[PDB]
Amino acid sequence: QSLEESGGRLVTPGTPLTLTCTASGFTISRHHMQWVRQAPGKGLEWIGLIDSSGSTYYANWAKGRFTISRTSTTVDLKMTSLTTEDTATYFCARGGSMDFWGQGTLVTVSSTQTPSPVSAAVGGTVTISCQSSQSVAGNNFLSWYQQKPGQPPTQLIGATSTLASGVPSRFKGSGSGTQFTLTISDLESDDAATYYCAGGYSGNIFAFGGGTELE
Amino acid sequence: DKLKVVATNSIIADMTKAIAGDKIDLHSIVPIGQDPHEYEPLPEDVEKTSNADVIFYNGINLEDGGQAWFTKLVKNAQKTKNKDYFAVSDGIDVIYLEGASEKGKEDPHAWLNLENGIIYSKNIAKQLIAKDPKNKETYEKNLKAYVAKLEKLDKEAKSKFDAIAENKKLIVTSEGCFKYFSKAYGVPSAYIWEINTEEEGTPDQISSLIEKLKVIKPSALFVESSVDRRPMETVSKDSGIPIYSEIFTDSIAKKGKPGDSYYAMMKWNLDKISEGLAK
Ligand SMILES: [Zn+2]
Repeated sequence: QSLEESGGRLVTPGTPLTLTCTASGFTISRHHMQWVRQAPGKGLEWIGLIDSSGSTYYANWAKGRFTISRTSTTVDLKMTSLTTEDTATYFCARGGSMDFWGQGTLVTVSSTQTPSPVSAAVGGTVTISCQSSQSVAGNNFLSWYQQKPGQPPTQLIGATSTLASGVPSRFKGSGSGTQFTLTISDLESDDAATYYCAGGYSGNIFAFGGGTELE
Repeated sequence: DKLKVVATNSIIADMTKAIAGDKIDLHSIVPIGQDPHEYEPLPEDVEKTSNADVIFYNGINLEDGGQAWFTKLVKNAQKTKNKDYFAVSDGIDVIYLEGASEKGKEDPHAWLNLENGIIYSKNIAKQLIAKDPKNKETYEKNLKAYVAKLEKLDKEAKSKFDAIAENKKLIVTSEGCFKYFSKAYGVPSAYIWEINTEEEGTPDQISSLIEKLKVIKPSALFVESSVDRRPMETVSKDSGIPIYSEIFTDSIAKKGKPGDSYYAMMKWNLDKISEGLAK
């Protein structure tokens, strides 16, 4: 029912740090858990996942500098050596589709999929957020997320066309293989958000596209 | 080119290994120890499913529900029933979930009756032979040996528990997964929750089983490899009946451990459950 990250703080380069995602209202032993970071202003970046059985997968840039472990109630992200480029907010997200996310913990360090557009805008009509992937995903492991500023991402569409609980059919997802499309009809004032996209690939690797802000 | 096979859980996958041997490319979706009712497939599982020449799933309300993972998998992968994916439970006398909560839904734990495991294996080899007729020779000789190995164990389970008094023949597990075992082997069973889809280990569920034990007190309780042991441990502490042994229901054991195959898990279950219910 709730995820809460902790452990983030401001550190010097080279400082190791461990983050903790604590579950409240359910157990973690039967859910996949992902760690996702988002630098200030920059977009969502996938780090890795711990599979419910215990297998670990990481992005190719991790270089073994980020390690994920799990217990019955917490998921750990052991960062061994932080750089200034690791300055970001660190989220945990549950499940293969990242259904629900924690509020995020802030880590400051101090002294692939491309969405064609960066922005789009209408008043009460229809906008299109499109997606091009370098390689095929499983042909259908694409998901769309809405992120209002200062808030965790909310998942809209998993499996490329399947709505999540409580998302209107107003949000329509289409596509297959490498090209996917999020179409938002009957635009509302609180549709203003940066819509991200997450694909899953062979080898259990996930990747977010850049942002697509909406007006 | 090797036949590409996808099984949904380690039980089905182990049954396929026993028949196909080294002649196939096998992928098991639900990993050892995880619950096969509510396991969420990973991208590698979606990928290997879409490229599968044959997929084997249990059916009968283990993973093939309306909003269940396998139905979403084969729908999103655009696979056709009885052409790409096959229910290995086809042909068994179904037992349904008694609980008024699970209205009308079927009980999936058919493999706990060894004769159904033979039906599972016959359905696996049937499709392996149809799609890879090159190795019909090896599939049939391995099936024939597997069926015989299971029949001997079945004849054993029919009289394994004859020495125990009827007032002590109660197999108590966390999940109500022993219905096909109870029907086949004449040993009633009790549970905390009926199926893993329900909430697992509520105070009412625990207290109901506590009262059930006062009437029929078995010498031993049991706990599954694929469930959190804390519910059954509360029942054990409160009732004073120790859990005699870990048992295997919805998953085999990890490679190397006792019961790391379907046959071994059944022999293990027969051995430990007969041992515990005695004293
Ligand atoms: Zn079960």
